[PDB]
Amino acid sequence: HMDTTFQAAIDTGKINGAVVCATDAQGHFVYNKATGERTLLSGEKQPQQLDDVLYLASATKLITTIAALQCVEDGLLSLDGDLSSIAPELAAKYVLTGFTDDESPLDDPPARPITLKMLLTHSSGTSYHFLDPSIAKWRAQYANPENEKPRLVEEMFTYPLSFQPGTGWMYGPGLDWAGRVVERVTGGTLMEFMQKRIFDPLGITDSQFYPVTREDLRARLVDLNPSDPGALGSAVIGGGGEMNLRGRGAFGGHGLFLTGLDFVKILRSLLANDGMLLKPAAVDNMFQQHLGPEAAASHRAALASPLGPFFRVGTDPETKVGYGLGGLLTLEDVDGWYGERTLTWGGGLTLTWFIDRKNNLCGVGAIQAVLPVDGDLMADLKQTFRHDIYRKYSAWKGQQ
Ligand SMILES: C[C@H]1C=C2C=C[C@H](C)[C@H](CC[C@@H](O)C[C@@H](O)CC(=O)O)[C@H]2[C@@H](O)C1
Repeated sequence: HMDTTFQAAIDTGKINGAVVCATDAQGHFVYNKATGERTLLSGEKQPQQLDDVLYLASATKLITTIAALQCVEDGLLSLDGDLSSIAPELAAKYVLTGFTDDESPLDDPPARPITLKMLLTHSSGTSYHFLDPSIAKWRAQYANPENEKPRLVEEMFTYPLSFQPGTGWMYGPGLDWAGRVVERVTGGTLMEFMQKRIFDPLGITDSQFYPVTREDLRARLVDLNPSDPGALGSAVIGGGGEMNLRGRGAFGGHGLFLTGLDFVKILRSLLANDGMLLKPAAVDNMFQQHLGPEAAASHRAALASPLGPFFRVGTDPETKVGYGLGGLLTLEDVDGWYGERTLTWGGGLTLTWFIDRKNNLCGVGAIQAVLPVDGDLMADLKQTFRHDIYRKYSAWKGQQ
């Protein structure tokens, strides 16, 4: 269970603490717990607190997903519309299909336009070079000889597509592109849009994209410490290969900092479907399979690949899953755990979240790890959270 499992990891020195926040739609069952300690830049230790500012890493993707769907409500975008005009950098990408045996690249022009739905579901073709061996080999020719200049989204993610748009699945910068599209069609920064449309309606004021400049937030950053004087989020990412340090502007793929308490407000608004962020029908559409037949087969292949455990977010290999607007989507019940159409993703190696509408539960679990981060231990700690919270929910339901 969380209490003894987290304490054992603290005792071995592999984590400093954790923040866990879960709730049902109405706030009847609520579980909030901060465990352990944080270290300040001065070396002073403090108990972990529920309003400590956390690095969301790819938990950002859910929030960016919401922002893009709000633009859809506004009429500024559509899920299936052609993005070539707003994002010509995407339209100009070609599809890399393989290499000759003399290692010459083979590519083809894109067969169709890239759409917002493709960006939100990682079926556009844009792939992380560190997850896609083919794109990683292409990247190691057109080498940045480390021009160290800070780069916008469009200047960071310059690789060709990994497959014809709509026909595959690979995790990538789809939401960094979607965030840029939001900035272009609204005429403001992503932080401005999110603050007005997501944070203000929920009474959230303690959030920033990297770099965190606000003095009050920096005083509460878990990741501002002697192991991380740059507050880069190294502990969450598992090691510093920092995109954060080399970036310029907001990165909707991974950039946000937020408290656990504020993150669960976003989850619960979706779970309750209370109209604070999106109209109910728009939310319902998030919880559907949005991969086509070829993309779905590509998705299942990645889930069976050596990176599958990361892409499965703790779900069992026998459970059928798809990808919704915002994360992985389960397609069948697991009795005692996630109901069908549970949406789930995470950040780094240390953070995971879920929204289970059928069983009426949502929650985020964010381990605060010690460098160097033990990846196998993080998976176990995340699994303990994902199952222990349901055991706590059952006990509470039994006591009513
Ligand atoms: C749900 C999780 C799934 C993932 C899929 C593949 C990876 C393991 C992700 C972690 C990436 C991160 O560790 C790598 C970063 O160093 C990226 C970089 O800075 O180079 C992970 C995270 O995005 C969250």
